[PDB]
Amino acid sequence: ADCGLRPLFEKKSLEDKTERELLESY
Amino acid sequence: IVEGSDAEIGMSPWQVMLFRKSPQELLCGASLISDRWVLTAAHCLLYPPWDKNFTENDLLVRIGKHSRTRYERNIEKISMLEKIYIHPRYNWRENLDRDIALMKLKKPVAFSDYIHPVCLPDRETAASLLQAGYKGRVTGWGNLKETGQPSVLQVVNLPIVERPVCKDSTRIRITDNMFCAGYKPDEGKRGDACEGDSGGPFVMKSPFNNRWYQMGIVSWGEGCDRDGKYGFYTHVFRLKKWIQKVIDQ
DNA sequence: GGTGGTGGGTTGG
Ligand SMILES: *C[C@@](*)(O)[C@H](CCCNC(N)=[NH2+])NC(=O)[C@@H]1CCCN1C(=O)[C@H](N)Cc1ccccc1
Ligand SMILES: [K+]
Ligand code: NA
Repeated sequence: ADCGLRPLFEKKSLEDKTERELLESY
Repeated sequence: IVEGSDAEIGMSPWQVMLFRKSPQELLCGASLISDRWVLTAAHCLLYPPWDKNFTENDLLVRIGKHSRTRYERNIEKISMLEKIYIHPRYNWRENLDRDIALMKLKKPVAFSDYIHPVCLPDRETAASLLQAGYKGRVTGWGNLKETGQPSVLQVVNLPIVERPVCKDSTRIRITDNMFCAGYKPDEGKRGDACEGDSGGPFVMKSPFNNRWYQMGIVSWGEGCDRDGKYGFYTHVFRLKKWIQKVIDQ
């Protein structure tokens, strides 16, 4: 319903240090 | 977490800590999957070779933590355990096959920015993301190195290794209810889960929907962050049948 | 301290 969306990353519309790193692997 | 870094606040809000009541001590990690449900590893409450038969009122659950110990006032929610569902065919004897367990809390938890659940992979996302060479996050307060006690939640990103490599990377029996992930010796990059991270989630952020998905559960390994050695996790989706069964209880 | 070592933090006195 609202899972997997961090209310201070995905929800505050923000990247962490290395979600970029994760993305680039796909 | 071995060869990792400190966490950013609420980058794993679904990160759950299994605490023991007396003596007050950490056991391992878990994952917030629902509002009243938490998912961990079975060896973390039931491993007879280590004389472990933990009951409901033997354990606490600490959600939305960051500092490993000090009670974060007005931030962490401490919950009680109502029911513990461990997989019946959990092969604890040989190779921690079906190393998985679920936890019904006394009653549900209110979410903050520090408390928020992770998604479970569907039929599609599982096949889509769980290709070897793809990266996934692992969290926990586990050992910094095998003997390693971090004051803050530790984070690592690791690629999935293909079934062949894992199969013979060890003399231990490998199944599809299990997947190995970590770094080849050559890769120059290091990383692995260590003892204490158990039950912690192998999460993958989906590119379609920016939602996070728990793909794995820190299960076992041989040592920590060793060359030719990869962290083994419980294959989540290949158990999503039993997972669904006991939530529809 | 309660729960660290500094005021708030990420959360009160
Ligand atoms: C309980 C968890 O903290 C821990 C996970 C270790 C993950 N770290 C690595 N190395 N990737 N689990 C264990 O320590 C498990 C439970 C029982 C023993 N064990 C091991 O990893 C042994 N070292 C090997 C093993 C023994 C029996 C069955 C499977 C593996
Ligand atoms: K204080
Ligand atoms: Na490794």
